[PDB]
Amino acid sequence: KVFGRCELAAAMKRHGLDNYRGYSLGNWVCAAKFESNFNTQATNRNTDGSTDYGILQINSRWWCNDGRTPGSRNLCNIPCSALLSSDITASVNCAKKIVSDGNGMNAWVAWRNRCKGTDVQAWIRGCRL
Ligand SMILES: [Cl-]
Ligand SMILES: [Cl-]
Ligand SMILES: [Cl-]
Ligand SMILES: [Cl-]
Ligand SMILES: [Cl-]
Ligand SMILES: [Cl-]
Ligand SMILES: [Cl-]
Ligand code: NA
Repeated sequence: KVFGRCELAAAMKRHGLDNYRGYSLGNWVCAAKFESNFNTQATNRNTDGSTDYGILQINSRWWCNDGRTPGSRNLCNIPCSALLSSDITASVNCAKKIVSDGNGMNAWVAWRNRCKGTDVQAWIRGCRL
């Protein structure tokens, strides 16, 4: 599924991400825009052989099982395919674990390089929330 900006803001708000670990909803929408262009089916292979899955590009080295990342963990206890669903529940639930892990939203490279310290409120401007 390719979400609309406001549609995804609403979905993320409903799943408890607004101000989760102190990050406002615009941070999560910005991260999704630059990681996946709001496409739940996005995948990207890493040089190390791990793969990033779904709207928040969650990596198989730590967070999900794809059966082809040797020596990896599955800290979210999910198949990585669950992260590609039109239903963002599994992505959101795993993102809450990640953002709790110690480096906050710096875990997301696109967030650090393209969202951090910008006017992220612009990402939810005009949305009925
Ligand atoms: Cl947009
Ligand atoms: Cl915001
Ligand atoms: Cl594996
Ligand atoms: Cl594990
Ligand atoms: Cl699995
Ligand atoms: Cl959803
Ligand atoms: Cl933090
Ligand atoms: Na894994």
